[PDB]
Amino acid sequence: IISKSYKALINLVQSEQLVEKIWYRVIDDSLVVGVKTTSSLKLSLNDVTLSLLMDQAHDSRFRLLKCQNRVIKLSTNPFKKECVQIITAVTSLSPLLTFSKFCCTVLLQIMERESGNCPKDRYVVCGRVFLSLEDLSTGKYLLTFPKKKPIEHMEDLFALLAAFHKSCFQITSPGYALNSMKVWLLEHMKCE
Amino acid sequence: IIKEFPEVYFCERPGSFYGTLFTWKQRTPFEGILIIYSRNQTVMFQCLHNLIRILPINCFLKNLKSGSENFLIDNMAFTLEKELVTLS
Repeated sequence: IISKSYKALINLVQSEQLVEKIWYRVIDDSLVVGVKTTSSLKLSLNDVTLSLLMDQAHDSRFRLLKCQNRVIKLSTNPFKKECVQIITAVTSLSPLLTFSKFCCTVLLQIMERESGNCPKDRYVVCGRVFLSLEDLSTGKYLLTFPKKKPIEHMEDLFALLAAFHKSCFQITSPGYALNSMKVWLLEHMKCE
Repeated sequence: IIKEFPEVYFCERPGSFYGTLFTWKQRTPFEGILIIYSRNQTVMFQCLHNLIRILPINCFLKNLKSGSENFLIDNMAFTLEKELVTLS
């Protein structure tokens, strides 16, 4: 009966997968959790966020848990053509490893902006992230520099693009041309 | 070990403990005291986990905010002795 009534709640509030899948990394003292969208979820039309919720079984106390959110668009072999939007959340770890362990739940909220009725505020529980010190001690989710240079799991890249400080500059040469940039990047900075 | 200061230990294990310093005063070789300088607290938890896994079953850790128990008792004793001397 309790199972029946859980499902009853779920259908009480309420098919096409709005979200592929979930992944999480740890960088230094940040948790980066990210989820990779699908064609159906249009970030032009929908403000999305990504909250994390602590299991109160672990969280005996009123720690507000905070999360900063980025969106990440990367184009896939532009040199139709596949884009990749993903959605990511960054928080501190050390508040959460008091009990050696924690199991957050990952909640994707969606609020439309066009319709001023505040009508369609969907939500999606996309997963559930476990961490433990026994996991980190075997690596397996950490990002630790140089030995893990050759990036062949792209989640590592999206974690670095979510955690890190982002700044965007525009460059204008009004009286020369601009071909120093690929050289500055490949030779002086020795970029892959 | 740093030669100049042989009470300081610099960890060389090459992932997630590199650039971590300890110190270890073994006063009264039952009752020692350990200080962990780390670059965040994830490493302090990752280090205490690895230590608790190694230690005996009876080895009782304890955190110190504001000094060691023996020293605080000695301090309280001296202060009370002076006060009672002054009242005598």
